[PDB]
Amino acid sequence: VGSLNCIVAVSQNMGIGKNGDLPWPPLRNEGRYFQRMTTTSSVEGKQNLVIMGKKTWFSIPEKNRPLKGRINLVLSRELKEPPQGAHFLSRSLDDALKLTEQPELANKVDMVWIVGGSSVYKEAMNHPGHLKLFVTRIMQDFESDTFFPEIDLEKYKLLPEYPGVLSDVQEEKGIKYKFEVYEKND
Ligand SMILES: NC(=O)C1=CN([C@@H]2O[C@H](COP(=O)(O)OP(=O)(O)OC[C@H]3O[C@@H](n4cnc5c(N)ncnc54)[C@H](OP(=O)(O)O)[C@@H]3O)[C@@H](O)[C@H]2O)C=CC1
Ligand SMILES: COc1ccc(OC)c(CN(C)c2cnc3nc(N)nc(N)c3c2)c1
Repeated sequence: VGSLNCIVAVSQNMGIGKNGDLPWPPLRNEGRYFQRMTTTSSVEGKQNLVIMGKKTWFSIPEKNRPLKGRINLVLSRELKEPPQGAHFLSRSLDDALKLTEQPELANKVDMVWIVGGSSVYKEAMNHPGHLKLFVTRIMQDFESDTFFPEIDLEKYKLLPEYPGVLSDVQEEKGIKYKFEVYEKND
């Protein structure tokens, strides 16, 4: 089991969602990026595991469920078994990393990506150890009902560049966004 990473797209108001949907109109290349990063494994015969809260799971269009080519795990304390389409269910983030360490998954998983929600990100981010945050800054304000937790710059360092991550401002549907990579080790 390799790397623990968080991936999120956030608006200037730090918004991540609205009535279980993204706060901005769909961005085709931001989405290809999201798919590219979470799907690519840096080891042969290995696949990445994607961890998400129950609401995040339900917010993905059903035809896109489960996320293909990745092991999908849902986080819930109320669910008795994994939702239709999902592979695993854990009652906590710690319980989910533990399972990574079971001979079950131990030989099959490379990277572990946290893809949502606020609740899940906030605990990953407080988790001790090595962690990277792949943040897409959507350079405008969007009405939102769910937000990304504040990033502690005394703990997270913005990287100057990262292989396979564009460093300049992109634009889609008249919306400007840029990709950022933050790293921590505590
Ligand atoms: N812009 C982006 O990058 C992303 C945007 N989104 C959007 O954000 C919203 C989804 O948001 P969010 O509300 O934060 O909800 P979650 O996706 O994180 O779901 C909340 C539920 O998930 C389970 N859960 C969540 N965290 C934990 C934990 N740490 N341990 C155990 N169970 C946990 C619980 O289920 P229980 O009650 O069942 O125990 C909890 O009620 C939608 O708006 C979605 O579209 C989502 C992901 C990324
Ligand atoms: C799998 O295709 C989709 C299609 C529509 C979706 O929102 C409805 C989703 C939801 N959803 C999981 C999603 C979409 N874009 C994202 N971008 C970044 N940078 N980080 C994320 N964590 C993220 C997550 C996934």
